[PDB]
Amino acid sequence: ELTEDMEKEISNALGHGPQDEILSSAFKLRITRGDIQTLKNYHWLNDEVINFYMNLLVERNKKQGYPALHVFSTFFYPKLKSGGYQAVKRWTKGVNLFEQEIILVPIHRKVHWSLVVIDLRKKCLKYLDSMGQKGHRICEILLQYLQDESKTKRNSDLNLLEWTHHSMKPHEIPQQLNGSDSGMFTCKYADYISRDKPITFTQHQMPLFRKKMVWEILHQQLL
Amino acid sequence: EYIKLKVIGQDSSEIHFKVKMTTHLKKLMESYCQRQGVPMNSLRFLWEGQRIADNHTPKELGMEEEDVIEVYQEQTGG
Repeated sequence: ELTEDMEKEISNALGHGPQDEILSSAFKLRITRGDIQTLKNYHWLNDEVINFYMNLLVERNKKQGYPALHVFSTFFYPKLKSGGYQAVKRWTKGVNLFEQEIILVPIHRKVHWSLVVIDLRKKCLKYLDSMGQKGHRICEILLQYLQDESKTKRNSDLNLLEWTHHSMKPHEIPQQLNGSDSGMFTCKYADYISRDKPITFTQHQMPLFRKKMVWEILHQQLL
Repeated sequence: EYIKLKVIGQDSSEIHFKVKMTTHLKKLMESYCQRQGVPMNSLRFLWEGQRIADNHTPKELGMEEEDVIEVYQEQTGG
């Protein structure tokens, strides 16, 4: 599904050069070789790739008329757990979360990625973990956040009795089979979910997606 | 010489800067890393959520006097 030309780029990208060379600039992130190397097999992805990738989803949806998406920094959820609504109040500035259809929040549990899908249209919070763990209180925390934004930015209490959450169980969604691909599921879970698309994929697709992703980043485009 | 900024972080010292308004923020980001021991690729510098890059100008983002910059460390997960 890739070409020789594409496969070359990807190779020249994935090693051989200066740790710090700048490979792709956008969303005011500077993706450096060392970053891109995180996409190498079994390598764990650092925040830089997932932030960059998230942003590419937004620009993807925008060009194919997919649901309005808003994407949070991998840092957002630590900081809000750490020092509460008040810590992350400004983060959402030029933006009204509530005119958006989908909110993706990537969770960085310890040495491990997850995702929360906040679906405004369904008034629902979906936690996904490729490693099968429950997102119960990740969830309560974030909803509480929306209450706070709704109150603070819109001046409107939220109707918390209409809001549901459910964290997806090991059998409901695709699990990982190596100890390295979570950040790739986190990313691919985002992608399908942001297109209203049922999750057809499996771990076995993930190495291509890996190889594929570094293309996506370089060319700032999705396939 | 236009503006005061505080730069804080987790396992990182508080350090006040005195940056010019149209000076690129790379210097700020770099001097801070030095003073820390830490490598330049090692931290991310957030202003009010948004990522500062090297070229960015305190004018260009409309930083304000005593605005705080925020320091987070690279995160990896498997």
